[PDB]
Amino acid sequence: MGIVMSLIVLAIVFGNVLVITAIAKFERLQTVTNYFITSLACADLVMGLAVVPFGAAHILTKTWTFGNFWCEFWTSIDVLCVTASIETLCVIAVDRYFAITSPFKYQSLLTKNKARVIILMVWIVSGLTSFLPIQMHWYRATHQEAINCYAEETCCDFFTNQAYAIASSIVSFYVPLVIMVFVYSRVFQEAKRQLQKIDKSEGRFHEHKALKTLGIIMGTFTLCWLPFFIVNIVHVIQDNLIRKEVYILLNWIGYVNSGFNPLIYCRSPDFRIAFQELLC
Amino acid sequence: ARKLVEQLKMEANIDRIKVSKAAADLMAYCEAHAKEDPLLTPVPASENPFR
Amino acid sequence: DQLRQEAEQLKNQIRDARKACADATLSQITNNIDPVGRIQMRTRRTLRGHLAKIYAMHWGTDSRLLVSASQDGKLIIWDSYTTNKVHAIPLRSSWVMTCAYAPSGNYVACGGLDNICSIYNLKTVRVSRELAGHTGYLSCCRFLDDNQIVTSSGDTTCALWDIETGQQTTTFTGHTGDVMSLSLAPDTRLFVSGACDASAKLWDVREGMCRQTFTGHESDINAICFFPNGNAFATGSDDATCRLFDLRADQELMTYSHDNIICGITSVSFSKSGRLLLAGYDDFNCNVWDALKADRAGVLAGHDNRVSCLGVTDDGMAVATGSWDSFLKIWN
Amino acid sequence: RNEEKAQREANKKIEKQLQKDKQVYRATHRLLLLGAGESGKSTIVKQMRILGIFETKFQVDKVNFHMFDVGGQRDERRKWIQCFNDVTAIIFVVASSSYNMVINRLQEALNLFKSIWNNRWLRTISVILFLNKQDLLAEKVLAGKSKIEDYFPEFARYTTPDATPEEDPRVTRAKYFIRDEFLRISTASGDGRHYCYPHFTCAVDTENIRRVFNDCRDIIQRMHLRQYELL
Ligand SMILES: Nc1nc2c(ncn2[C@@H]2O[C@H](COP(=O)(O)OP(=O)(O)OP(=O)(O)O)[C@@H](O)[C@H]2O)c(=O)[nH]1
Ligand SMILES: CN[C@@H]1CCc2c(ccc(O)c2O)[C@H]1O
Repeated sequence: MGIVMSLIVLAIVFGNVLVITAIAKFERLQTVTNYFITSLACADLVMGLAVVPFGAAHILTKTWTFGNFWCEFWTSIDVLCVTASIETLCVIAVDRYFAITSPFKYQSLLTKNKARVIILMVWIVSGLTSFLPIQMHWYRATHQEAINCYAEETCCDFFTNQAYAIASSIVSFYVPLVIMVFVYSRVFQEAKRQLQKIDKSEGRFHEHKALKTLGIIMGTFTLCWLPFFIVNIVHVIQDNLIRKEVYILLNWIGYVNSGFNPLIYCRSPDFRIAFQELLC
Repeated sequence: ARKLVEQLKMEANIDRIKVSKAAADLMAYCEAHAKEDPLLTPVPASENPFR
Repeated sequence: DQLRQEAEQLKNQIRDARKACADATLSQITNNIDPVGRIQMRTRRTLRGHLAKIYAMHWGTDSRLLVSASQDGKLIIWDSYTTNKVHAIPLRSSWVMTCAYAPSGNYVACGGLDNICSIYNLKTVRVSRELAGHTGYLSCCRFLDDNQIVTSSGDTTCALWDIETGQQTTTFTGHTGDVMSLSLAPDTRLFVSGACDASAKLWDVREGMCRQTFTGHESDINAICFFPNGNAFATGSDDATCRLFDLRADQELMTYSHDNIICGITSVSFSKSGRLLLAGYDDFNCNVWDALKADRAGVLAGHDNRVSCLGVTDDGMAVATGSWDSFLKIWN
Repeated sequence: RNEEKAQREANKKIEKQLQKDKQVYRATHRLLLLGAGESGKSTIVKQMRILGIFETKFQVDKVNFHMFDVGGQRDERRKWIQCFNDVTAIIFVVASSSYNMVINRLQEALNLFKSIWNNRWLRTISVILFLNKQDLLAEKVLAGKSKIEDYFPEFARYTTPDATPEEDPRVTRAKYFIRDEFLRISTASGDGRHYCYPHFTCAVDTENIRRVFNDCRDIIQRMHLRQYELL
């Protein structure tokens, strides 16, 4: 599995690095929309460069060879990156909703200054739920196995109580899901209305595209991050119901989503020209 | 009407020299003034004002 | 009538005389000259602040300041050395297609779709005079002197103006298509003009009569530059070609074209020594030619839209380009 | 010394003014009014407004529109049209009752529209079409000496197309044939970037400004939808 994990790490790093350098190098890609894209790319790069290799080493050697402080820092970084990699998608969806639904007032509403505030607020909210309740010992569990793991300085699993498990899941995944669903439903309705108007107007002379695009965009995210955020509550509500191996497998399936964002949000022809200009 | 004919007649009678002489003069001027072209000959960066 | 048949004769006589005078081509004479070699230039400055695409610019006589015009209705006078603005003049009309900088550095003129040539007083910034009389959009204007200016408009005429009284002095007629550009001789005694009928003419500023006519091209002419020697000029048309005409020989000399380009040409300029010919194209880049060899020597890429302006400093230290991407670049 | 500081202060003031003006420039919408002679272009402008250049600015629902009328230059060749490649839409006004009059006016209008549509610099610009004089046409059709078939042979094998009168079948047939004449040219030339729009107007009409508002909104919405690969 080491070859597979190394390939996963390389795929995660390469695409995000290429996207960031293509956005930064050129001037025609400096759009208010691209700030969210580069924020997401930075989050994915930090994830794939910080949390994936240490997790791979831990799952291979089956023994944490560092101290407790580094383990807590690793867990905090994991939670921070996971939380910050989804609110950016929610912000992108909201921006597209504003752009399509109200075409006349879009230009005034998002101005570059307004965007650097939204990104900072998103990052602050992401960091306020990862570092604060983990550097402090609020999330620590109570069963004897938890204390045995906490005392030991050579191994550390993830044990959490009910309150933190529910709250972090709600903040990270469940809240930014209904907003995206509503936004994309409204966008699909608008696209269908425009298509019907065109067909009624000039159909005697001359919906798969919207369905395909929305299906890809929603399905990849839902399939990647849905089961883990259900078993997260399941294993806490019911004891001895979810095995550790299944939990780790689902969590690692969640990690792979960070390597697909360039393949979905960077299919524009301008990005293709930018990628052809350098390293080709 | 006759304005075009008059203009053509006016421009018909002019002195015309051989093209070889004109080409030689152009080449001679280009060769003579070839030492004062910063774009053609890159000047040292010490005296470059834009760099 | 009979005269029209009669007229063609004179054309046959002129063609026969020009063919007889052609002893040898320029390429044959200029064959042992060592090539200049590959020439590479890099961007040194970038100027930002225009909200829309740029049509025109003109260097200062001191090779330090320059003026620019855009479609947002605003003239900006930059300081190329310290890359900071100096002036920002609003305009009554937002459609302008030309601008000029006076040799004395005291006035700046502009015009556009509105048939008015406005003149601004920099060292007093308020409108000084407004010249009217053209029935078509202006295309170019060059300060012949601090008191008189010459303009070319879209009604197939070029006129000489008097700034003090605001009245036309001399009117030049004879063209058929819309006049698009002009350039003055170093002594300001003659000027040329290129219209949309594929013909460039030589004008006399004092007498006010056309002296010669050149019809080598086959499409509309978009730009004209004048050789530093004062006895030649180069033109650029929509057929992706450039041609080097001559005055004393009264015929063209050489053509600059390649089979890999099918776009148009928007601006043409020379160098201080005249060895290099610079032309802007519609391929979002610029090209450098060799005047005496018709061999490409380099390409200036870096613009995200078509290049519409081009100019070289009086002392020939740098070349400036403008594009529809609302950006001005300085190449050394 | 202090000259650099003075230039920096001047540059800061100029940059502040430019930043202030950028929002105003971005807020407004620009339109171009293009049409042939005797169409009725001068009337439309006034009715709507009352509610060698001529710029009319009207505001609807706190949105700024700025329309131009370039009537100073009158020539078949149009070398100045490259300047209007960044406008929101082009308004085309044509007299629909001009078919019977030589210097044919309707054929010249069709040729002008075909030339405009296929222009290289106007490959992503939509056209709003105003078919003017909708009552002179009805008067001519109803018991008229001239017939459309004599000047337009294709009218002999034409059918009424979803048509909603208001009317006699003859006037509806004539109107829809004239509209389809323009609609055919538009469908063939381009794929997606631009779409022509037709309308029926007359002298007693006050909803033209609302029509322009709705058409501009549709144009911007369709552009945004196509940009994100949804249409
Ligand atoms: N019945 C009727 N008459 C109209 C209508 N529109 C214009 N007209 C008449 O036709 C003439 C149109 O001319 P103007 O609108 O003044 O100017 P114009 O001829 O459109 O200008 P160009 O078309 O650019 O030459 C006017 O004198 C109007 O009386 C209409 O909708 N109904
Ligand atoms: C061990 N990995 C952690 C464990 C729990 C957790 C994650 C991510 C977001 C959350 O809100 C969580 O509660 C996972 O990345």
